[PDB]
Amino acid sequence: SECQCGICMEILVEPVTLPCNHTLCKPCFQSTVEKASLCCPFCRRRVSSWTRYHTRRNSLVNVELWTIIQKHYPRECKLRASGGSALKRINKELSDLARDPPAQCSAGPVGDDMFHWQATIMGPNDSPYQGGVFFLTIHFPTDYPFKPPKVAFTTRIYHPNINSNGSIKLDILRSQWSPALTISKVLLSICSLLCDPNPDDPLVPEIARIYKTDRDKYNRISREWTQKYAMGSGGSGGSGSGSRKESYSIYVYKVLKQVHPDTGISSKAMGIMNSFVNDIFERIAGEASRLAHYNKRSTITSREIQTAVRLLLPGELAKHAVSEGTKAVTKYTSSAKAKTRSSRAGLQFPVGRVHRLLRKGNYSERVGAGAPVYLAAVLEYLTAEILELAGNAARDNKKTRIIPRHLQLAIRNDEELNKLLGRVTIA
Ligand SMILES: [Cl-]
Ligand SMILES: [Cl-]
Ligand SMILES: [Cl-]
Ligand SMILES: [Cl-]
Ligand code: NA
Ligand code: NA
Ligand code: NA
Ligand SMILES: [Zn+2]
Ligand SMILES: [Zn+2]
Repeated sequence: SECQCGICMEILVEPVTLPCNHTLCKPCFQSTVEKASLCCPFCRRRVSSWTRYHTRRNSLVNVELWTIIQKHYPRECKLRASGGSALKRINKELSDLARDPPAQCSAGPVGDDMFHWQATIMGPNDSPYQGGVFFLTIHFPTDYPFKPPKVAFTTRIYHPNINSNGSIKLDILRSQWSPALTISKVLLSICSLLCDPNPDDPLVPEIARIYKTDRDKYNRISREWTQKYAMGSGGSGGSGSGSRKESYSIYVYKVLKQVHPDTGISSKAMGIMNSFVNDIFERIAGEASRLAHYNKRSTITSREIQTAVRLLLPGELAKHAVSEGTKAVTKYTSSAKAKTRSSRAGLQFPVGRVHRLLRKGNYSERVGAGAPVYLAAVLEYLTAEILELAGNAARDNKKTRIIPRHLQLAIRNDEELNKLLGRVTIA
C-alpha cells in the first residue's frame, strides 16, 4: 500500500510529507533530515526553509494522512503502538524476502554475516541464459540504505553490461540508487537486464557491438557460456542459516557415553554445548568461505576447512583437530559406499547434516564431500575434548552430572580451550 515507510520499512507513524511529496515517519525524518542533511533522502530535494518553517510551528506531521491512517487501519496501527539502523533495515528486508522471494531469485546472508549475502538468479525463460543458475555476491555498506549495496556476479556470463570482474553496469546500483529500493527490487532489475541488455551504454564494448550487429551470434555465445559456466550448480535456495537454533544433543550424549560413561549432563549444560558447537561451526565455515572467495573457488573442500582450522584453533587443539579431520577424510574415501556417511568416516557427528548446513549457510556455490567429513570430525573432537574436561571437573567436585559451572571450569582451566571458547557466554 501507499502507507509504508520507505526508510525504516514499516507502517508510517506521524508521517512527514516533504514538498517533493516523499513521505517518511517522524522518527526517520528527524534522524536523517532534521538533524543534519535538510534534504529528502529519496530525491535529495532541499527542504531547509520548509523544515524550519514548520518545525517552529509544530506542523511537520501530515495530520490528514496521520489522522486518516489511524481510523482506517487501526489494526495495522496496533503495530505502530509498538513502534544499528542498517542492520535493522537489512534484517527487515530479509524477513520480507524470506516470505515471498522474487521470481527466479533467492538471496540470504553468508553464515551469520548480515552485511554479506549470496544471491542466485535463474536464467530468465525469455533470455538465452535459460537453464543456467547465476551466483552473485552482495555487500551492504555500513550506512545502508542511504548508500547502495555492492552487487557483482561470481558466475561468468556473456552480457554487454556485465564484465569479467562480475561488475554490473545498472543505474539503480549507483547513480539512481534510493533507500526506497530493496535487494528484492535490485535482483528483479538484474533479471530484466538479462532479458533486455542496454548495448548503447556498455560495460564490454565488443559484446555490445555483437548484440547490435549479429544478434544470432550473441545468442549462440550466451547459450554456450550458460552451458559452460552456469550449469550443475543450483544452490541451496532459501535465505541463509535462518533463525533456527540447531541442536546436537543426540551426538553430545553419544560422545559423553564414550568419554565418561558414568557421568551425565544437565539440560542447561547441553544448551551450552550446543552453543559451543554452533559457534565453532560458524567460525570455521565463515573462514573457509572467506578463503574460497579470496581464491575464486566455487567449491569449499577439506582444503579450506583445514586451513581455517589451522588459523583459528590454538596450538595442540589445531594439530589434533587437523589429525582427526585428515584421518576421517582418509577413512571415508577408502570405505564401502553402502554404509552411512558418518559410519564411513568413523564419526558420531552427522556428516550428511553438516553438508546440508554448509550449503544452507551460503558459504559457497558448492561444497565437496570431504568438507563436511573434515568439519564433522573436528566438531566431534572438540566436543569430546570439552566433555572430557567438564566431566573431570564434575568428578573433581564429587559430582556425577555435568552442570554449567563444570563447563566454565573446563574452559577456564585449559589454556587452549579458554583461547578458543572463552568469549562464549555461560552464566
Ligand atoms: Cl554442493
Ligand atoms: Cl571436498
Ligand atoms: Cl560443583
Ligand atoms: Cl561419595
Ligand atoms: Na504513489
Ligand atoms: Na513506522
Ligand atoms: Na541458500
Ligand atoms: Zn522510518
Ligand atoms: Zn523527495
